[PDB]
Amino acid sequence: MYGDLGNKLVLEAKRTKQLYARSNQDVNLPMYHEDIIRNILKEVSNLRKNTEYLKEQQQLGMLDDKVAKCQYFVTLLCMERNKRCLLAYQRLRTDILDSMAWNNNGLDLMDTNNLSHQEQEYLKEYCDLITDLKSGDLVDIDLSGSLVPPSDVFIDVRVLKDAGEIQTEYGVFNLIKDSQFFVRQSDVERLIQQGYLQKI
Amino acid sequence: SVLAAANPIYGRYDDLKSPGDNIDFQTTILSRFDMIFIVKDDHNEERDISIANHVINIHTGNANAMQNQQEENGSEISIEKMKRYITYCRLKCAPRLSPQAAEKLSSNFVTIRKQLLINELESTERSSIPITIRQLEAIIRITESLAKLELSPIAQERHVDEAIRLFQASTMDAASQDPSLSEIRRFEQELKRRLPIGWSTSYQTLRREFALDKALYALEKHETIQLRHQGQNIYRSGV
Amino acid sequence: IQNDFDLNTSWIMNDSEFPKINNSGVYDNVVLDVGVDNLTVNTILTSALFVHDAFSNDALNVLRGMLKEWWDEALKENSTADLLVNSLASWVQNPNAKLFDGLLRYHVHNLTKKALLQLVNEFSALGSTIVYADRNQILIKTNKYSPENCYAYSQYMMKAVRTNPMFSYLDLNIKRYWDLLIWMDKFNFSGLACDYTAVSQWQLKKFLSPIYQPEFEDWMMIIL
Amino acid sequence: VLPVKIQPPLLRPLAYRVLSRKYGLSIKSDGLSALAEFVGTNIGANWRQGPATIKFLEQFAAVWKQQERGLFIDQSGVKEVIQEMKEREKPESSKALDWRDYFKVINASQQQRFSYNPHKMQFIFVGGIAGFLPDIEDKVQMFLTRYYLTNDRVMRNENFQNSMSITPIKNLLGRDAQNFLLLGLLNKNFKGNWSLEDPSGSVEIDISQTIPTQGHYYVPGCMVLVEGIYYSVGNKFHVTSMTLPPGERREITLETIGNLDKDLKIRLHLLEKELTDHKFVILGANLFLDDLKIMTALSKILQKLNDDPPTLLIWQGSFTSVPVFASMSSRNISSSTQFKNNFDALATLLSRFDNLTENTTMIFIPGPNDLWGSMVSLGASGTLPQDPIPSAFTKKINKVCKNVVWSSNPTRIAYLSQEIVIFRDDLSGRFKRHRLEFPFQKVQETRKLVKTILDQGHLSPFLDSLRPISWDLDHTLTLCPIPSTMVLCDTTSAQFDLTYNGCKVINPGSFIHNRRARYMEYVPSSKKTIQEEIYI
Repeated sequence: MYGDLGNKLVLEAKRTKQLYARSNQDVNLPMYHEDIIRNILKEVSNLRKNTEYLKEQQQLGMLDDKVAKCQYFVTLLCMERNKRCLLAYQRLRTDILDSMAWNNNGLDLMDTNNLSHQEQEYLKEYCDLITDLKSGDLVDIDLSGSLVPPSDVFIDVRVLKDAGEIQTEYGVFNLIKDSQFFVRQSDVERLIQQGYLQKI
Repeated sequence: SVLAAANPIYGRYDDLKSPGDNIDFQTTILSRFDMIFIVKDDHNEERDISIANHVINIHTGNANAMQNQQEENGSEISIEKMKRYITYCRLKCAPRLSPQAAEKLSSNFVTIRKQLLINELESTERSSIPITIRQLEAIIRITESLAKLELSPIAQERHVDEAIRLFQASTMDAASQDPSLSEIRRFEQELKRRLPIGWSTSYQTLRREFALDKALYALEKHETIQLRHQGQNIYRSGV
Repeated sequence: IQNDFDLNTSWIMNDSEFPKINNSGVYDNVVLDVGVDNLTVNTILTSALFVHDAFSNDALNVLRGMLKEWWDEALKENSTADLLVNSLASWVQNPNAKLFDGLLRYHVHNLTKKALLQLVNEFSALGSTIVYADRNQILIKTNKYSPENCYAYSQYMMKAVRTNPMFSYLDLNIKRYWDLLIWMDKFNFSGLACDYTAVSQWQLKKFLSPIYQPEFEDWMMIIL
Repeated sequence: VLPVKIQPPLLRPLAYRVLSRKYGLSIKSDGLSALAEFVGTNIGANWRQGPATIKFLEQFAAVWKQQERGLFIDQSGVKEVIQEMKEREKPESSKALDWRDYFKVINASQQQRFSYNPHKMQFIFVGGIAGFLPDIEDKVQMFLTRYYLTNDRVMRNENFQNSMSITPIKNLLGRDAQNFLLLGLLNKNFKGNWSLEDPSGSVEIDISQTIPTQGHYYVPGCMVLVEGIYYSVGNKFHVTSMTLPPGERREITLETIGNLDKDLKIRLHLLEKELTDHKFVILGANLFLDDLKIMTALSKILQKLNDDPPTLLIWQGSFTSVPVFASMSSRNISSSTQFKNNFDALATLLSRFDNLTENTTMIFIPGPNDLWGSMVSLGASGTLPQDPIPSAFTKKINKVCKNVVWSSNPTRIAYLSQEIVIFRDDLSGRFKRHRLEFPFQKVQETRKLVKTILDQGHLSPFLDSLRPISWDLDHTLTLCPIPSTMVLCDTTSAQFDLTYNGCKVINPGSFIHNRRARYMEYVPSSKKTIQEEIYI
């Protein structure tokens, strides 16, 4: 009828949902489907023009309340459904972007071409908001820290990517590749998150 | 699926004879086949050296080392993993074409049919290689396979372009094979006597003098003329 | 229209590759090094004997008549005439010329190329294979093994060449007579020249280590 | 403000607790030592540097967006950026902003490689002695990119203003006599008949019974919007109406690209408003250093401008009367030596005016009579991305002054948020000679030329067989952003200055028209121009 574009869009959205649902592959968002967005926007614009057309033709012409009410109501419901499909797709993209931002605030700030300009600006400001929340009052705790319980304090690790020498809180770590440390898990969480130390 | 290995009559292809003479298979059986590759022994000495080196490495135990190393490098993968991957892809995805891909395929099919028509008109003989609706179905299937190996739910025009390239490289290569002569000889002699040995002239001059003018391509094969300025200038190469 | 890019014009600008005939080997036959001269003059004189790349044939005929009157004035007492023909040989390829044309230079170059090809064919028919030809000198491998039986044969050969109408204005003279010659290229060769003198021009010797360059030279004379 | 040196070991706990704990910043030993040195220099007793480190990390996260800030350039970069933000707020610096940090000139080899992804993206691409040589694929795509950009312009402008669409040429085969509109590069086939080229294919056109737009110049090599009826019987497109693709405003391209930052934009706007009095002086065309009358006129103009040296003084192409080449002679003809002596004479005649050439940048543009571009082209229209004038001829000229730039012929300037494109070429003669007729005053001709140039979106919308172009350096000629100020220097076109589509085009013309050393002046703040004719 008229919701076919929104139906395809929400089908693709659920497809992306299962895509990211599997494991924790941390894949980037699929490219913004500006094509379907523009198509459904053109459909909505044409239906809005049809509503204005029906209104003015009822004003000038002699149309009973029956047809004028019914066609206008049906078209309004059509915009309701199409807007709901667009809202669901955009909400999915926003929530997955939130996931990427929350998990990767201490990991990396990254292919942005898959996102629209509004989404890119949203991510850019949302990182700022997250940092503001971390530094506002709950600064003593790390809000972006690991959500797994700290079962053990001292662990051994192996250097994946050689980073030369990095100053830790008190001493210093010589991240020689293929070398194993046995140190506190507390001060190496960020390095493991980035992908430098591997063992547990 | 059908993968057939045949041999053109006379052992070699014998391109001097007509393409229909070299192939005893009728048009009906040739119609079902999707891709028809025709390999030819170029006898290219540098290519011969490369193949000889590869074969020597194959025989003297070097293959069992280099293939294993290259497979470990990740640019080659074992038989079993390819088998399982092919099974998974075939049981997972059944891609379908996009409308833009459909338009491109229709246009390419019309182009190919027009090419076959003009080739048959020039040869005054039905080409042994049939190009029909089944060929368009073959191109569609190849596009679907290209999308499937990528597990793409919908086929993009990249797959269409690659399928068109492969079709041109195999089926058109088969269909482009060629075995009046008086007109060709007259054109050759008139350009040899008129066009100077060390000079050049535009192709429009030959057009105004006066067809398909396959004589110029034959002479380019003979390396007596050469088209340089994007086909707008024929120069007597020195023969 | 001369201020915009043209494919043919640009190509004929940078088209100066002159074909060279060079045969590498050892030739016990007596080979003669004959130096040509006035090749361009003879070419433009004997050029009498659609195509967008062809120069104006009317201007070509005008130049041919001009060169004819210059030539037969040079035959009589006229130093200006022969100086002028030398200058025209040196002038066609001059961009500074107030009448220079790239098409004319390309035409003259091609005519010289074909004249040299005709000369090579004439020498081959004469019975002396060519091992070097570079628009400035020709190395002819006469089948006469005997160094003594060269002077009369050389005179007969040069008379036969001079009898050719397209090379009547061409002048040649033997530079050296090689009973024995080891030849690769212009700058890498050696051998016996007149039968008593010996020459050794080996640029590849410069590419060897100083310890082995004298060994190269010594063993080269030994093998010679 | 007390200078002191603080060692890395003591600052390491606090520095870690701030950068790594607070926001996730990796700190290296060298970066820690350098930051400790900086902190000690800009504060004593190393106590209240917490705000400084917080500013450092926040600027680094907002701009750099990576980790391992201790690399001596991330640290230095963030330090300097903090310096300019403190300066504009009006520590280490409390001075005022300078336009020199926001004024720059871009050569053809210094531009950003902007390759447009055919689906939807304008990506960025950015090794040896022969590392600048363009590749075969670049020659393939030098016109692919032009087609794609013009297609984007069409599908952004025409459909929203006019909505029957563009049918690909390949899709015109089976249709018998329908109406079609094609965006295709007009050319003449090897058969010698007119046609349009397109990535989908090429179609021969019946140029008869066609009515084009009379406000445009049409030549082989420019891409047009034809409309008509196709015929399968002759496989020819009988075209009835044709026009150039409509142009687009600069801001329309800026909103698509989304390239600026906000603070940078505000600073640029503030400098544009504040720098109300800045003069740009453009010299004419064909400043022949060989002609003695030209040195007399140039001495007069140099004396006049020494009274008030402008901001910039651009020098246009063909600095010598005769094209340069490998000259064979035993005398001093030796066009290389003669050209070097011409620059030496220019340096001697130009050092006489100390007020000039100081607080003023002078840029030189190559032309049809310049070294390394004319020595083989022999005064013909050679390679369009002309390389800068070699420094082997510029020893004395550069030794005289302190701000001398030798830039590409189609060079780009980023003096402000506006971009100024300089281009010296006699496009009018080429267009008039190569304009194909239709079987169907001076200001009108200039309007047609400018409309063609802007609507085509290319500096020279011509075939490579008509004007060679470096394959990789083609984005340098594309008018993708439609920058505001065009320095369209020409010699066969009358001097003029016109605006259209938010873009300003000036043609100062030849330096000597009849008896006057014409030069041009421009004020960017008012965006207002004025001719300057001075009698000899």
